[PDB]
Amino acid sequence: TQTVSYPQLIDLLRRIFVVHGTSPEVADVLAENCASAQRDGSHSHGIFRIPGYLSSLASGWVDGKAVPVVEDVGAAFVRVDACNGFAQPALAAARSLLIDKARSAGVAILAIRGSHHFAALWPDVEPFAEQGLVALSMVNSMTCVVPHGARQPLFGTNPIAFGAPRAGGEPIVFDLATSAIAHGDVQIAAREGRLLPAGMGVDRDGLPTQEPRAILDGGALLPFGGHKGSALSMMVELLAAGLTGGNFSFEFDWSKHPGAQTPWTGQLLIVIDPDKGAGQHFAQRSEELVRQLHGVGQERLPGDRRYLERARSMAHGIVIAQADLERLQELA
Amino acid sequence: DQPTQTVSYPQLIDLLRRIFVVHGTSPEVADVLAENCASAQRDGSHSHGIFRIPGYLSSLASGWVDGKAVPVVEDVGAAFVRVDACNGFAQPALAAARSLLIDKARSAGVAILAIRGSHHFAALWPDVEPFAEQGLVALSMVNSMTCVVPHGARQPLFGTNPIAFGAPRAGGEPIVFDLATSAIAHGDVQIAAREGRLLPAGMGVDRDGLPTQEPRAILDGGALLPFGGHKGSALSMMVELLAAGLTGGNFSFEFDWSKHPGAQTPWTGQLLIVIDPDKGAGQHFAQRSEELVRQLHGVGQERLPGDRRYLERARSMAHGIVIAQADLERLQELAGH
Repeated sequence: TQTVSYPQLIDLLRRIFVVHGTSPEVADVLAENCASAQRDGSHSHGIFRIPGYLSSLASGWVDGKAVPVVEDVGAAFVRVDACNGFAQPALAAARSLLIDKARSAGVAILAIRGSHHFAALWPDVEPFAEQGLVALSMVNSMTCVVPHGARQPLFGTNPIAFGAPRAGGEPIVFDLATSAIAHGDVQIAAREGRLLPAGMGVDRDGLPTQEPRAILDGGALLPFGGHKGSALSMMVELLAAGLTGGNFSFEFDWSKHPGAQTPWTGQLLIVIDPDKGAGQHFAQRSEELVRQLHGVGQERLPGDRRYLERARSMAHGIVIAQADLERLQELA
Repeated sequence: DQPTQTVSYPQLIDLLRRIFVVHGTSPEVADVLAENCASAQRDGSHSHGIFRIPGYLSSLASGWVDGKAVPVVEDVGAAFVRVDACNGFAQPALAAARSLLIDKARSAGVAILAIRGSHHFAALWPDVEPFAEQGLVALSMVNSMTCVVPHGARQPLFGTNPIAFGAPRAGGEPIVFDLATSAIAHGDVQIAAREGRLLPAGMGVDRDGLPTQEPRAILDGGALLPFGGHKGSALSMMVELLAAGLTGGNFSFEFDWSKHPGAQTPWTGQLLIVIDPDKGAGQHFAQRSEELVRQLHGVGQERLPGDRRYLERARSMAHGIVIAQADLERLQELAGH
């Protein structure tokens, strides 16, 4: 296993995206995102995703050269047509305007439509929290989750992410799928020949199963926390698709695009200046919550795992199997 | 068995209004709380219906909560409103800022209402429903008193911390959900303890951190578990940060009513986010949500979030609100009858 630096990995991935038809702008954005995921130990969202990115680009399913169109529609509202491109480039195109609105008006919404999101969600909220703002994001994906009480899948894994600043450390950030398990983890259990704990999914006949292969072979996933996670998943469909103008998780398919791996939906982001007109400092309040959490026994705070891995990567470099490095080099 | 009686929705509102006025609230506060409490009862939200009257009254009598507080509405940004509830209830504070909040939401596209120094002793869905009835999307969060053990922790810290959501649909009543981030709502634990029955397992623990189904064991030194596991705990933390951290109100563990015998209302805060889903849009949100409803029925989800309450609501308006004879007589006495 060879070791590559964070910036080295970025340049390598950027080359790959350029070679496969993305614009230089899109390549920069995706390379950094993917490399950041690897740096933080989010393997399921790191270099592991490259093949899926490229297979999706190959058919034109997702446009690696799309130019986001920003629409300033309100003192606290921004819409962006991702134009069948990735979501990250669209978010980047409107980020400055979004932050200006959030700081001026107190809160602002960014509604991205017609976008493909193939990464972790925490990278999208983290930057806002690093700048002292609170951010909430939702992205609906592709049909595979059975709504509570239903007999067939409808919702996507539909993740929700949240980021908030704290005076004494890195941002408090969490990113969770509303399904009981992430789709990527099901494939892993399948490859590793591992069974899943009860309640993660059902087979093609709608019967409970622990066999990841059964879930993948025409089966489906269940919502986390039963009716509660299901309600939250419905909210994600309504906010990331219904409000943005993008497709619901069931309003598109890959039947005409061999190799397509990305959902073609949308994304909602709500950015808030927690201290707008406040006689206190949110960051001090959150730091106190952290202190109290440690006090009752919670050793790890949401995000702690990634920050520790991040520190390791910046100090000793990112460790990657020579096999993967060579192929990435060949793709480059 | 306890013989029952029926009271119409308007009759119950009048009765509770009298109770609040007789016990020291301003007429504005009485109007707001009477309608809120009666609405919960009408919808079958038993944990937050008339069951809360005794607690409302003992909290008022102890001086813990100010029933005549006048909310101070603070216009702090084009899309941001804060309200100092002045140690009063949350609902009257929300009512005082409602018009301004809606104006900002429609004008700017989205707006936030940050209530601090408030007491919330009710269901959360009543707070988002009105916005959805008017074509807006609303999200709200409120924290309570400490009762939930964070994931991986040994002692309780978070409150029951519910999250509520309301959205309009072109062909029906608003889609609304109101879920506690605790495995079971704290209020339902109290109901179970009152009715002397056990709870389903896997929702709480006793003072020793051991599994229990006895509501009294949870209420007396015990604790509740976050729903769904680690994910529910993360959402509960978010509620503390949004309802208290951002508003200026106390976190669930930052208030003590030991000096106020009878105090039962959490003194914290509340966050509300109201959105015009169609701001600058080239489509209609209500049509999209109605399509989602159609698809949900198509895959087999017979009941949509909110349907349970709408069914009870219809039953209450048609046959009246069922109430234990003893409870009705108690309310009538409290009103002066």
